[PDB]
Amino acid sequence: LQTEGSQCAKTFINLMTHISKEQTVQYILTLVDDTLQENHQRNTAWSYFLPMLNRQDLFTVHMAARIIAKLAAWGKELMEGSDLNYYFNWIKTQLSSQSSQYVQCVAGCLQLMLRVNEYRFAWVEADGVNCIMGVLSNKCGFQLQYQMIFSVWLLAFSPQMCEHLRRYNIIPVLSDILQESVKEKVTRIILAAFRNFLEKSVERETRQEYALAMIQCKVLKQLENLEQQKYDDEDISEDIKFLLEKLGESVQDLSSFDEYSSELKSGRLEWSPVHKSEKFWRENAARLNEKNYELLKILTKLLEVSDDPQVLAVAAHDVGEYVRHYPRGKRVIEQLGGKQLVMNHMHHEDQQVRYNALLAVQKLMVHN
Amino acid sequence: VRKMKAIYHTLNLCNIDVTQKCLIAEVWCPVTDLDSIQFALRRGTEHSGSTVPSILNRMQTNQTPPTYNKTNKFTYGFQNIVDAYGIGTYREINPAPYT
Amino acid sequence: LFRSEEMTLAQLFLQSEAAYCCVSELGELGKVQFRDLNPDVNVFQRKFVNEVRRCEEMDRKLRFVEKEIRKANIPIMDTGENPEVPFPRDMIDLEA
Amino acid sequence: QGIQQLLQAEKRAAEKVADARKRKARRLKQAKEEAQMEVDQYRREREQEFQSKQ
Amino acid sequence: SDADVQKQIKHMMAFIEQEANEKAEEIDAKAEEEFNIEKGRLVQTQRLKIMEYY
Repeated sequence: LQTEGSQCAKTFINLMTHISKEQTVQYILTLVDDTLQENHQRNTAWSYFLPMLNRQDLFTVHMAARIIAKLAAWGKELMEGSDLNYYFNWIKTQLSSQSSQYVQCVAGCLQLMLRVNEYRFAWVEADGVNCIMGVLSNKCGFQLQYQMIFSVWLLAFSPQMCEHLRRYNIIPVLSDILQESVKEKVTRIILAAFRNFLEKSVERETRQEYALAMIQCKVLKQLENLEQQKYDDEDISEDIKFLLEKLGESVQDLSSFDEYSSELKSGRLEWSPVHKSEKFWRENAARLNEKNYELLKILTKLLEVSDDPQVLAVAAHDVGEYVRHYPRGKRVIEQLGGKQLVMNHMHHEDQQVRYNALLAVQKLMVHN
Repeated sequence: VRKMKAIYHTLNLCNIDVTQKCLIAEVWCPVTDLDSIQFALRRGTEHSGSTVPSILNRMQTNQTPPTYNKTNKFTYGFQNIVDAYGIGTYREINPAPYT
Repeated sequence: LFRSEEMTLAQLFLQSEAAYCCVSELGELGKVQFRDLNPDVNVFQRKFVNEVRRCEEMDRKLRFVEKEIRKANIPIMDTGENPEVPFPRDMIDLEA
Repeated sequence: QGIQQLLQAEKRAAEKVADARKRKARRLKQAKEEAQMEVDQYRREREQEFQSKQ
Repeated sequence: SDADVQKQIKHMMAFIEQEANEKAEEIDAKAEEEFNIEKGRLVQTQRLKIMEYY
C-alpha cells in the first residue's frame, strides 16, 4: 500500500516483454495501467515497450495504448515528441474505422495525446485529418462522434492551427451533427468547438467561418431555439449567448451594401443573408440613387444579358425589395424597360426564377 | 403535429427530473399484456440510437387501480350504457356481458 | 369476460435520449396510463413546455390552411394510411 | 426501490463534476504563480547574453 | 425476470461514468486556456524585464 514504488521497474519491464504467457502478460500490463493511472514516473524504455506491443492480441494493443498515452502526455523530461511522430503511423491502421469493439477505446487514447499543445502541431501535419472525417460520416456515431468532436475541440486552442484546419468543409459537416442533438453531450462540445474556433482567431478570416460555417447554414436559425431550451450545465447557457452575440453582429456587418456593392460590381450575385434581411433594405433606400441610378441600372443590365439559372432569382428579389421601400423607383424601372424583362423572366422554365419574378412583378404594381 | 403535441403533453406529465437526467413514469398497464409492451419498448429505444435499454420495474403499492374491459366493436355500446351510471371498481363482475 | 382486466402500476425508466422514441411507440400500442408525479406545479416548468407551444403554433398555422383550401373549394382526398411519428430532428425542418 | 439507488448515484456523479470545478479554480491561482517562477529563472536566461556581449 | 435490479445497476451506473469521466476530462482539457495561455500573459510581461537589462 503505496510501497514507495520506485525500484524494481527494470525487473518489471524485462518481465513485461519476455513472457510467452499472454494471459499473464495482459494481467501484468493491466496492473501497470491501474497503478500508474494516478501516479508518477515508471522515455527510451517507452519506445522499447512499443515494439513488443501492437501485435497479435486484442488485450495488449489497447492496454499498452493506455499506458503509452499516460507516459507521453505526462512529464517534462518525459516529453519525447520525436518518438511521437514515430508512434502515430503504427496505430494509424488501428485508428482507422475498420476495427470493431476498439474504435471507441483508441479514440480515448487519442484524446490524451491531443491534450498537450506541442503534440497537436505534429499530429495534424502527419494526420491526413480525413480519419476524423471518415467517422464523422455516418458510422453509428453515438459515442464515437463525441470522442472525435472532443478531439477537434482540442485542435482549436492554438491560433495558427485554426487556419490549418480550415482547408475542409468542417463546420457544416459539424452542424449536421448539431441538428441531430440526441446525446445531449455531443451538443455541449460541438457548441464549445464553435466557440474555441471563433474566439481564437487573430485575423479577419473569422468571416471565412461565417460564410462557409455560420450564416449560410442551418445553425444560426437553430441557435434561437437552443436558447429556448432548459439546459442545466451553466457553461452551455453562456456558450449560446456568446455565439448569439458573435453571430448577432455577423449578419449585419456585411449587410452594409458595400459587400453588396462588392457583390454587384464584381458580379456572380450569390445567395446571401444580406438579401433576405429587411434591415439591409431599410438602410439602402436611396443608396441606388446615391450611385446616380446606375447601381440599379447595373443590376438590370446583368438581369438582361445573362440567363443565370440561380442568381436571376436573386436579381429579381433585389429589384422587388427596393420598389416596396421607394415608390419613385417604380417609375425608374419603367424608363429602363426592366419591367418587360421580368415579364419575360417570370415565364421561365425554372420554378425558382418564376416564383421570385412573380413577386417582383406584383411589387411593381401595388398602387399604380 | 397533433401526435407530437400529445407526446410532449405526456412528457409534461412525466418525471420531476430531479432524480437524474432521465425520465421516470409510474404507468398502469395490464398484467397479461406485459409481453407486448416490453417487446415494443425494447425496439422503441433502438430508433433513438441508444445502447441502453429502458427497464420496467413492477411496484406493490396500495393506490386504487383503474378498471379495464376488453372492448369489441359490438360490446362497446353495451359497455358504456352500464358505465354511464357508475364506473366499475377493481375486479367487480361487469354486468355488460349480461346486459 | 365476466371478471375484469387487472392492472399493475409498473414503473418506467426512460433515458433522456430515449424519451421521445419510446413514448411515441407506447402511443401506437396504446395500453398505458401515465400518472402525474408532480400535480403541485403550474402549467409551465414541466421541462417540455417550450416546444409544446411550438407544436400549437404549427397547429395554428395548419388550422389556417385548412380553412383556406375549403374556402377555395379544393376537397382533399384522405387515402387512409396512418403515418409514423416524426422525430424531433424533423421538427426543426417542419417549421421551415 | 430503484430511485433510491439512483439518488446517491446522481450525487457521486455530481460530486465528480464538483471537484473538477474546484481544481480548475485552484490551478488557476497556480497558473499565475508558476508564470512568475520565470522571474527566478529567465534572468538566468538573460545571463547567457551578458557573457556573450562581454 | 428478477434481472431488472441487476439491469438497473448495469447501465444506469454506466451513465455515471459518462458523467464522471467525460465531463471532468472536459474540464481537465480546459487547461490550454486556463494554464497555458495564461502562462503566456506573464512570461511576455517579464520578457520586457529581460530586454530592459539587455
